[PDB]
Amino acid sequence: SKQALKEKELGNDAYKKKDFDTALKHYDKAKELDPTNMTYIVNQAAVYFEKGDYNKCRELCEKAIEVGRENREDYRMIAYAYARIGNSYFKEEKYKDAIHFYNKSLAEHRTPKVLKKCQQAEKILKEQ
Amino acid sequence: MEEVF
Ligand code: NI
Ligand code: NI
Repeated sequence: SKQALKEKELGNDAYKKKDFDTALKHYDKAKELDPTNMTYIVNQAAVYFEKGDYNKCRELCEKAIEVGRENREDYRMIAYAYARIGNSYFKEEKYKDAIHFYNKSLAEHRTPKVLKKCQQAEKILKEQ
Repeated sequence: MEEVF
Protein backbone atom coordinates (compact mmCIF):
# COMPACT_ATOMS: atom_id res chain seq x y z
CA SER A 1 0.00 0.00 0.00
CA LYS A 2 2.91 2.12 -0.99
CA GLN A 3 1.05 0.88 -4.06
CA ALA A 4 -2.12 2.83 -3.16
CA LEU A 5 -0.05 5.93 -2.46
CA LYS A 6 1.58 5.59 -5.89
CA GLU A 7 -1.79 5.18 -7.62
CA LYS A 8 -3.07 8.24 -5.78
CA GLU A 9 -0.13 10.38 -6.84
CA LEU A 10 -0.40 9.33 -10.49
CA GLY A 11 -4.04 10.27 -10.08
CA ASN A 12 -3.18 13.72 -8.65
CA ASP A 13 -0.55 14.53 -11.23
CA ALA A 14 -3.03 13.66 -13.98
CA TYR A 15 -5.82 15.64 -12.43
CA LYS A 16 -3.41 18.63 -12.39
CA LYS A 17 -2.87 18.32 -16.17
CA LYS A 18 -6.62 18.25 -16.65
CA ASP A 19 -6.20 14.61 -17.65
CA PHE A 20 -9.39 13.80 -15.85
CA ASP A 21 -10.43 10.26 -16.85
CA THR A 22 -6.85 9.09 -16.23
CA ALA A 23 -6.96 10.57 -12.73
CA LEU A 24 -10.31 8.86 -12.12
CA LYS A 25 -9.01 5.50 -13.15
CA HIS A 26 -5.98 5.77 -10.84
CA TYR A 27 -8.13 6.98 -7.97
CA ASP A 28 -10.19 3.85 -8.64
CA LYS A 29 -7.06 1.68 -8.45
CA ALA A 30 -6.28 3.46 -5.22
CA LYS A 31 -9.70 2.77 -3.70
CA GLU A 32 -9.47 -0.91 -4.64
CA LEU A 33 -6.22 -1.35 -2.79
CA ASP A 34 -7.32 0.73 0.16
CA PRO A 35 -11.09 1.24 0.43
CA THR A 36 -11.30 2.63 3.97
CA ASN A 37 -9.56 5.82 2.80
CA MET A 38 -11.90 8.70 1.90
CA THR A 39 -9.07 10.63 0.29
CA TYR A 40 -9.48 8.99 -3.11
CA ILE A 41 -13.15 9.75 -3.20
CA VAL A 42 -12.79 13.48 -2.33
CA ASN A 43 -10.06 13.75 -4.97
CA GLN A 44 -12.48 12.20 -7.45
CA ALA A 45 -14.91 14.89 -6.37
CA ALA A 46 -12.27 17.43 -7.35
CA VAL A 47 -12.16 15.90 -10.77
CA TYR A 48 -15.89 16.14 -11.36
CA PHE A 49 -15.83 19.68 -9.97
CA GLU A 50 -13.33 20.66 -12.63
CA LYS A 51 -15.07 18.69 -15.38
CA GLY A 52 -17.84 21.05 -14.32
CA ASP A 53 -20.24 18.31 -13.16
CA TYR A 54 -21.28 19.92 -9.90
CA ASN A 55 -23.96 17.34 -9.09
CA LYS A 56 -21.64 14.38 -9.38
CA CYS A 57 -19.10 16.34 -7.37
CA ARG A 58 -21.47 16.81 -4.45
CA GLU A 59 -22.46 13.17 -4.58
CA LEU A 60 -18.81 12.11 -4.21
CA CYS A 61 -18.27 14.61 -1.44
CA GLU A 62 -21.23 13.12 0.36
CA LYS A 63 -19.88 9.60 -0.22
CA ALA A 64 -16.42 10.71 0.94
CA ILE A 65 -17.92 12.14 4.13
CA GLU A 66 -19.74 8.87 4.84
CA VAL A 67 -16.58 6.86 4.28
CA GLY A 68 -14.46 9.18 6.44
CA ARG A 69 -16.86 9.11 9.36
CA GLU A 70 -17.32 5.38 9.13
CA ASN A 71 -13.57 4.90 9.21
CA ARG A 72 -12.80 7.72 11.60
CA GLU A 73 -10.79 9.93 9.28
CA ASP A 74 -9.30 13.34 10.06
CA TYR A 75 -12.07 15.88 10.71
CA ARG A 76 -10.12 18.27 8.54
CA MET A 77 -10.82 16.00 5.50
CA ILE A 78 -14.51 15.78 6.30
CA ALA A 79 -14.44 19.61 6.46
CA TYR A 80 -12.74 19.81 3.04
CA ALA A 81 -15.47 17.66 1.54
CA TYR A 82 -18.17 19.94 2.99
CA ALA A 83 -16.31 23.02 1.79
CA ARG A 84 -16.01 21.51 -1.68
CA ILE A 85 -19.81 21.11 -1.76
CA GLY A 86 -19.96 24.74 -0.70
CA ASN A 87 -17.60 25.63 -3.55
CA SER A 88 -19.78 23.81 -6.10
CA TYR A 89 -22.74 25.98 -5.03
CA PHE A 90 -20.55 29.08 -5.09
CA LYS A 91 -19.68 28.22 -8.69
CA GLU A 92 -23.44 28.05 -9.39
CA GLU A 93 -24.12 31.39 -7.63
CA LYS A 94 -26.32 29.65 -5.10
CA TYR A 95 -24.75 31.50 -2.22
CA LYS A 96 -27.19 30.57 0.57
CA ASP A 97 -26.43 26.96 -0.28
CA ALA A 98 -22.71 27.63 -0.49
CA ILE A 99 -22.70 29.34 2.92
CA HIS A 100 -24.72 26.55 4.56
CA PHE A 101 -22.16 23.98 3.45
CA TYR A 102 -19.22 26.15 4.50
CA ASN A 103 -20.86 26.26 7.91
CA LYS A 104 -21.04 22.47 7.97
CA SER A 105 -17.41 22.47 6.99
CA LEU A 106 -16.59 24.91 9.80
CA ALA A 107 -18.52 22.81 12.33
CA GLU A 108 -16.35 19.76 11.52
CA HIS A 109 -13.04 21.55 11.53
CA ARG A 110 -12.72 25.29 11.47
CA THR A 111 -10.20 26.46 8.91
CA PRO A 112 -9.37 30.04 7.90
CA LYS A 113 -9.53 29.23 4.17
CA VAL A 114 -13.13 28.11 4.44
CA LEU A 115 -14.06 30.96 6.72
CA LYS A 116 -12.69 33.53 4.30
CA LYS A 117 -14.43 31.84 1.35
CA CYS A 118 -17.66 31.75 3.33
CA GLN A 119 -17.40 35.44 4.11
CA GLN A 120 -16.88 36.37 0.44
CA ALA A 121 -20.02 34.30 -0.28
CA GLU A 122 -21.76 36.36 2.41
CA LYS A 123 -20.63 39.57 0.69
CA ILE A 124 -21.89 38.55 -2.73
CA LEU A 125 -25.19 37.55 -1.16
CA LYS A 126 -25.42 40.86 0.69
CA GLU A 127 -24.41 43.18 -2.18
CA GLN A 128 -27.15 42.29 -4.63
CA MET B 1 -8.19 24.13 -9.19
CA GLU B 2 -9.66 22.31 -6.26
CA GLU B 3 -6.94 20.80 -4.09
CA VAL B 4 -6.22 17.12 -4.17
CA PHE B 5 -4.69 15.34 -1.19
NI1 NI C 1 11.15 2.37 -5.18
NI1 NI D 1 -28.29 21.09 5.99
